[PDB]
Amino acid sequence: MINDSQIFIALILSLVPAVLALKLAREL
Amino acid sequence: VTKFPKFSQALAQDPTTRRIWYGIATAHDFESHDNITEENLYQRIFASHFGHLAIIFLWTSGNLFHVAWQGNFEKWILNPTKIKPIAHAIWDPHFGQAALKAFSQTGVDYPTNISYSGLYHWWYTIGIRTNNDLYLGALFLLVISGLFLFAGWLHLQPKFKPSLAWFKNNESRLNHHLAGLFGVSSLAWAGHLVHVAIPEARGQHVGWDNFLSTKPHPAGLEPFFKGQWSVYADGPDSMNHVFNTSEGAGKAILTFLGGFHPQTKSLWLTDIAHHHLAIAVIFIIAGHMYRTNWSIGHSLKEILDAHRAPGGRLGDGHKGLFETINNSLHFQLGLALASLGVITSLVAQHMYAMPSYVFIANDFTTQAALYTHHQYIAGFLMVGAFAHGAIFFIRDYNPEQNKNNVLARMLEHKEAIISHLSWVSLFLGFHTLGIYVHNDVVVAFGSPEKQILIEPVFAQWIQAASGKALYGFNILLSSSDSVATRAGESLWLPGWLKGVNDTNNSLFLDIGPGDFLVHHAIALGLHTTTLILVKGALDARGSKLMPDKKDFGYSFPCDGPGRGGTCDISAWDAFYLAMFWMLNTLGWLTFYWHWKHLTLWGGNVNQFNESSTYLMGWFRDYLWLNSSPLINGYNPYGVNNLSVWAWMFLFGHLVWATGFMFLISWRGYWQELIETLAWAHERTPLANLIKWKDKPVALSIVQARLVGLAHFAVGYILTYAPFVIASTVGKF
Amino acid sequence: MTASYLPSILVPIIGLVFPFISMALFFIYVEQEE
Amino acid sequence: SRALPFLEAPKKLDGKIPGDAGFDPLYISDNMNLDYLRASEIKHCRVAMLAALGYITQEFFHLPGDVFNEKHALAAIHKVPIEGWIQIILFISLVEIATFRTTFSFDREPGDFGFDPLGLAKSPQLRRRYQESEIRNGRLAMIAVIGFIVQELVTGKSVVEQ
Amino acid sequence: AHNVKIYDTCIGCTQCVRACPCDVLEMVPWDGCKALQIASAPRTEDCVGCKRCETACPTDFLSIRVYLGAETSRSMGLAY
Amino acid sequence: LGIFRQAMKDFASEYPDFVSRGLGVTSKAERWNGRHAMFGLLAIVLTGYAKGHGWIPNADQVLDMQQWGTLVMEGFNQKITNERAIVLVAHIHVLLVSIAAAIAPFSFQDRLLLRPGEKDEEPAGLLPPFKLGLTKEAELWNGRLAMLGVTFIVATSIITGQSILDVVNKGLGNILY
Amino acid sequence: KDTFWTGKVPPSTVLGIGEKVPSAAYIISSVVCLLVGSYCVYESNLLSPLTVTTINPLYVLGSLLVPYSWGLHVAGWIQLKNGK
Ligand code: CLA
Ligand code: CLA
Ligand code: CLA
Ligand code: CLA
Ligand SMILES: CC1=C(/C=C/C(C)=C/C=C/C(C)=C/C=C/C=C(C)/C=C/C=C(C)/C=C/C2=C(C)C[C@@H](O)CC2(C)C)C(C)(C)C[C@H](O)C1
Ligand SMILES: CC1=C(/C=C/C(C)=C/C=C/C(C)=C/C=C/C=C(C)/C=C/C=C(C)/C=C/C2=C(C)C[C@@H](O)CC2(C)C)C(C)(C)C[C@H](O)C1
Ligand SMILES: CC1=C(/C=C/C(C)=C/C=C/C(C)=C/C=C/C=C(C)/C=C/C=C(C)/C=C/C2=C(C)CCCC2(C)C)C(C)(C)CCC1
Ligand SMILES: CC1=C(/C=C/C(C)=C/C=C/C(C)=C/C=C/C=C(C)/C=C/C=C(C)/C=C/C2=C(C)CCCC2(C)C)C(C)(C)CCC1
Ligand code: SF4
Ligand code: SF4
Repeated sequence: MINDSQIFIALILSLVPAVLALKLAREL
Repeated sequence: VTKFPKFSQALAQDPTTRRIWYGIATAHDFESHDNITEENLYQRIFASHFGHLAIIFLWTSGNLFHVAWQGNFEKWILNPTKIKPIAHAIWDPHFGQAALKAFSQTGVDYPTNISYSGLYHWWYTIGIRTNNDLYLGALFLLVISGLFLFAGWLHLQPKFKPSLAWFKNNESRLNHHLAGLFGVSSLAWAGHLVHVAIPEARGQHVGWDNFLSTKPHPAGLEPFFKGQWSVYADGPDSMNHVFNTSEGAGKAILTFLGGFHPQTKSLWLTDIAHHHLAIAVIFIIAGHMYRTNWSIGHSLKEILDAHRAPGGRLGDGHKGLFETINNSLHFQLGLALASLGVITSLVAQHMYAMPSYVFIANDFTTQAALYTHHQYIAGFLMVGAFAHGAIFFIRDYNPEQNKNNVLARMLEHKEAIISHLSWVSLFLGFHTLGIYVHNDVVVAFGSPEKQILIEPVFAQWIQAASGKALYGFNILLSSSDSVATRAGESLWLPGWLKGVNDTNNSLFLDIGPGDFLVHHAIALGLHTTTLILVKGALDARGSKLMPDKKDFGYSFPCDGPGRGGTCDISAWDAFYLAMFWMLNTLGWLTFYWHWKHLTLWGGNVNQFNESSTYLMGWFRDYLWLNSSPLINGYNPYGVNNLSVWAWMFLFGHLVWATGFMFLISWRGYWQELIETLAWAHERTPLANLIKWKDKPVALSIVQARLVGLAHFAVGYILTYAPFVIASTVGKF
Repeated sequence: MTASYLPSILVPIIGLVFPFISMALFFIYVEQEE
Repeated sequence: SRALPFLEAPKKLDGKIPGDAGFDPLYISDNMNLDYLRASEIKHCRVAMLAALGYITQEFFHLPGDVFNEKHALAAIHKVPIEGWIQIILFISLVEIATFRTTFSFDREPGDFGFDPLGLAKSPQLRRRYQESEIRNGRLAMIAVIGFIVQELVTGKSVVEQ
Repeated sequence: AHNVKIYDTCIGCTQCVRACPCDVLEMVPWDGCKALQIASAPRTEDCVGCKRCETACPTDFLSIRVYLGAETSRSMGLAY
Repeated sequence: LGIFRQAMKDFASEYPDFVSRGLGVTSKAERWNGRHAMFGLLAIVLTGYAKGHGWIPNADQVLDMQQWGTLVMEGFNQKITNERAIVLVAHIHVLLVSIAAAIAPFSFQDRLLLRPGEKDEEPAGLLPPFKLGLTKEAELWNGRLAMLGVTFIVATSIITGQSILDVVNKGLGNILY
Repeated sequence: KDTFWTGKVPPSTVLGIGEKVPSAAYIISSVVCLLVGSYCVYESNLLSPLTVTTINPLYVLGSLLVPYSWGLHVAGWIQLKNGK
């Protein structure tokens, strides 16, 4: 059911926690 | 000096490999770090908490995403008791073709792992029906993860760092956590159930697209504002309701039926909605107790200072405790862990007996996995609670400021406490082991009629009080004439009594002499684990052998071979010893749960009833008998889907046994061996071009105990998990 | 490009590249004298 | 305080800053970073005002083509091309990333990103009048647009029709 | 380095000094006891933390105490 | 420039070790990534042409697991095509050149990382100096433009749902195929 | 306020808003609350079983007077022994 488009949207969105995790990690 | 770890100059100056190990092992012990202030401590903890919440939400996101993408949720909901739910796809280039085939037997055309987490059952119950539902869920929780991550970062920025006073505002935090975090969350969940889960269960689609226009009940909120609340109970789902369809469906949104939906073998959704609404009210009321900004309400300090029994048996009572607790994060963490440990066990006990998720009572492997998972977690939490209790006594306890209060008086009679725990442990041990051995010898010589078999009549009486008719005790809910029976007869009792008196569920299992002996075994385990942990905490500050122990801290190797020898004298060592006992106790109770269910599900309760009263019965009929499917996961003739569990089973044995190396052989042996290796490296041509930066040394005395315990514990879990899973899959 | 390609691209990176970069970075970090 | 003339205002709210009517009965300002709260209020003001203007206009007037001919504002979302929305999102994104530093620096003044193209606030006294009125129109627009949206959800009619 | 402390219950018996394999300790004049001497720890940079000194000490509780601390090549007893 | 200059300083403060070796928000990385993007767009164009003109033999044929082993397998019991395997092999050639160039550079060539105490090149700004020929300027001009091109072409494909090759082919006016 | 106390009797200030209330007020109100509360419980649950259509809000509210009466009699004793 779930499209390639939907999987790419998820991967792109997963960059937001990735970047923020990097920021939190550094700040700690 | 080598910079890492930046938080400890003492470690940073160490020229050996110990620097790296100890750097890793003390990274989260913020209080111990160089130049820590009380304010910085609380701020760093708060940010770390945000990080942890994000990880939980990413984990949940991943579960949703993998099932949406690679699972068979849409196929599974059409035949939940027959189809196996898929966890995720396998991609492993080490696989041969025969293993690819063995793992590709779940309907779909690619290798997969079957899920035993019960997620499909949960998600189906709460109204999820499509992969798009799951996918949007996954997307949502990605965003929540990021939000918490951002809040973590934000609250470390100068103008957003909270003050120490904010962190010690106990009354406000309690008001908000009770009324908001618990109360409103519970109310919102009742909202979900009424608006979405219950309609979806009756075949009606309700989603973000139509939920504003779709009333949960035809009457709307008219009856609510007119106080005609009984309208919402009229017309429950019939006993012939087919879940996820309108056939036999009701209109009621709130009920008190009791017992189980006949088809799904799970608690009624309308009961669950009403449960959550009722506790939400209680929690919201409870969260108006404490005084914040408007003078009404209680001070926690004022309550504590006043609670002294006037007869003087509790001394000064709770005076001083407010300050003690408010200034100790270890006290608070110990309270949190203990309380959560109890609750996690309660979850394990209540979810097997009173399942809430549709068809989960039929998924035997999932039921077994979930019980074992939560009881092991609870075990760890309980040990941690006591570990932090000991740490509190060393680091945070001030005798002067606690003089003659209930906490100080515990220390005043610590020998009485410890010696009585010793007695009760010995008493249980000698007699429980003794009866089991009596039974083994007498059965071995061919006379099972000579066994000592005690009926658990007190537990049977408690079952009868809740309405179990089997025993003929004629007490309370099991008597027709009782005021207890009369009072509930028009509400939950019909539904409840049906479930209780049904023999084909786990709601109050039949119990006999086998159940008696293993309950005393469990009691032995609880008391002895507690003995070790309590002795740890109460002797943490000092003993006759080491009167100044508090000056050495929570964890230290020993105090040398003088005064007779002092190995394992620290409070940390009590934690280490208690872990073996916790694992033992959890072994006994999970073996019990699993065997009791294997024989129930298999329709041979007699096997359990007869074999469980002597220890060879457990060894033979439980361990040896049920190992067969597992150890044949692979063999000379080929592989099946249990191959992975077979391999993991052996992995668990290997890891466990490797632990024995660290636990039995101690440091000095290894340090001498490593010296000869340092010699060889420096004297070998070519090789001696290459030079270490960190001098190699054997692990520390405490490090060996910890590494040994880690291997022992990991091996314990990785042995039992495949057995409990493959045993059940293999049988059913 | 399709989604069924993703495991064959990603699993080698998460398993054979990400860990060894992480190990290398941690190794450099812990040996810095500063 | 002024807005609640029987209560006293919190300590932070002295009556100097623009938008100060001493209206904080919960005393949120005592715990919360006020500088950031002001920036957050001004941001919500500016978004709401554009949104309020947008709501009433795109009922009447329309961009060429059938896609942009939907009188109902909430119905227009699904009709408009996705690629159109991506460009608006990317635009808003770029603005927010550009402005991020200033927002968390607290050097400049809340809402101040040095945007006065035409040079309307030349005098400091005029700036003060404009700054108060920005918040006043913004606060009004914030209620109104929530009024508009809720009304559409309830009735199913564009602001003018209803 | 390890911390070594001598407390005022010392009876100046010299047994800790004699026990020490790294020459950390010595006897110095004192008025506080009949032996007219007390143990001293002037060279704790050479202390390996073996605790032979504490084993030797006759007083109850101990008059000499070793608190294990920051490790060095010396304290770890390395010949490499 | 004030926005960009500040952003560079912020990144340098956060990551001193990386920025000192020319990694991250640097002129070093800008240029190197420009070079790869320029080569990259040629490779995409050559791929579109090679596919169109039938240079790759048995393009749609799937590889055998017996010959090539388990790595031919994809996620959902799909096998890798010859075309995809071949394009991968083409990249492996230049990846190995890259590794050689990075670790064992020519004495004269531009190196990947900055030297122990080398400063970065001064940022070009919004528009670099327009110097025609084989110049650092012209390289930075074409590098920036290429990387913009890759960003656009990729972004276009996901938004519109067309293939990168289709977007590129239509962008050139159906010349490649 | 420090609420710590010694001996056999707490000092009235533990009663909070009710610290000035006389002993007789507490003692009489405690008896009334216990009897009314007991009656509500009886009428609701014991005189015929409780049904979905026979839940009286007053009896539910009235049942809270039973735990309340406990508090009232403790406060009454506290005031009695303090002289109030
Ligand atoms: C909310 C829960 C919670 C929190 C916030 C804390 C917080 C803390 N604990 Mg407590 N603790 C907890 C639960 C918690 N604990 C539980 C449940 C237990 C019982 C197990 C304990 C038992 C405990 C002890 C005995 C001690 C602490 C200590 C501490 C302090 C930090 C120690 C450290 O740096 O860790 C770093 C931890 C490690 C480096 C260990 C690595 C993780 C383990 C070994 C698992 C390894 C699993 C393995 C990788 C899996 C293999 C997979 C296989 C397939 C290959 C910190 C204040 C210590 C302290 O210093 O206080 C004075 C201390 O001595 N805790
Ligand atoms: C099978 C393994 C085993 C057994 C039987 C024991 C038994 C005991 N442990 Mg131990 N323990 C174990 C493993 C075991 N432990 C492991 C692996 C660890 C981790 C290091 C520990 C760590 C530990 C701690 C930290 C503590 C215990 C304590 C105890 C006592 C608990 C109370 C009790 O049951 O009394 C009943 C006694 C028994 C069951 C012992 C056996 C009795 C035998 C069968 C009698 C035989 C007599 C017969 C005539 C034969 C004579 C032989 C002949 C050669 C003379 C008990 C003596 C606790 C304790 O001492 O509490 C008071 C305690 O604090 N244990
Ligand atoms: C299963 C339990 C277990 C295991 C695996 C070990 C392993 C070892 N012991 Mg130990 N020992 C044990 C129990 C165990 N012991 C117990 C219970 C005691 C207490 C009596 C001891 C007491 C003891 C002493 C006193 C001595 C040993 C020594 C040894 C080493 C022997 C040399 C050797 O074989 O190297 C080869 C290693 C192995 C065969 C281990 C397994 C290797 C695996 C299968 C292959 C590698 C896998 C791969 C690389 C993993 C990569 C994964 C990763 C990238 C994620 C070896 C490391 C001796 C020693 O150090 O010799 C020099 C030594 O003097 N042991
Ligand atoms: C033998 C048991 C016992 C005894 C003799 C005492 C004695 C005392 N308590 Mg303690 N208490 C106890 C157990 C006990 N307590 C227990 C188990 C708890 C719960 C953990 C408490 C919680 C508690 C609190 C919070 C306070 C006391 C206080 C006191 C002192 C004053 C009592 C008073 O003011 O009554 C008069 C009380 C009333 C007239 C109120 C009636 C009781 C409540 C409201 C009934 C519950 C109703 C319902 C659930 C809530 C309303 C719902 C809805 C209408 C909104 C007195 C020394 C007070 C104190 O220490 O002063 C500093 C105080 O503030 N107690
Ligand atoms: C093609 C391909 C290949 C080539 C690959 C190649 C290297 C791909 C390169 C793509 C580039 C790098 C994209 C770069 C796009 C960069 C974006 C567009 C930057 C946005 C920055 C914003 C604008 C900053 C916001 C700022 C923020 C953060 C902070 C504030 O200070 C404000 C500002 C200051 C604005 C091969 C070689 C592998 C072969 C294959 O066969 C085909
Ligand atoms: C309206 C516009 C848009 C973008 C406009 C558009 C899409 C811009 C994109 C331009 C293009 C596609 C890249 C063109 C640059 C590619 C060139 C420069 C490649 C050179 C290759 C080298 C130099 C030769 C290779 C070599 C050859 C000789 C042969 C090989 O053997 C060796 C090497 C050494 C590799 C927006 C919407 C994003 C907004 C913006 O605001 C403005
Ligand atoms: C650009 C683009 C793209 C791309 C994509 C990609 C490439 C993706 C990737 C992705 C990824 C690659 C992702 C990742 C993620 C990750 C994460 C999300 C993580 C997280 C983490 C965390 C959360 C952590 C935390 C922590 C720790 C653990 C430690 C310390 C502390 C802390 C807390 C910080 C495409 C082509 C589509 C197109 C469009 C555009
Ligand atoms: C050392 C220490 C610590 C810790 C501790 C701990 C860890 C503890 C635990 C504990 C615990 C873990 C406990 C538990 C308990 C429980 C209980 C107490 C219960 C109860 C119950 C009941 C009361 C019941 C009732 C009922 C009902 C309701 C109904 C049915 C019937 C019955 C009867 C059952 C701390 C931190 C404090 C600090 C200091 C020191
Ligand atoms: S611990 Fe050992 S080396 Fe140190 S002073 Fe005592 S005897 Fe000497
Ligand atoms: S052994 Fe003890 S008593 Fe004797 S000299 Fe040393 S410290 Fe003093």
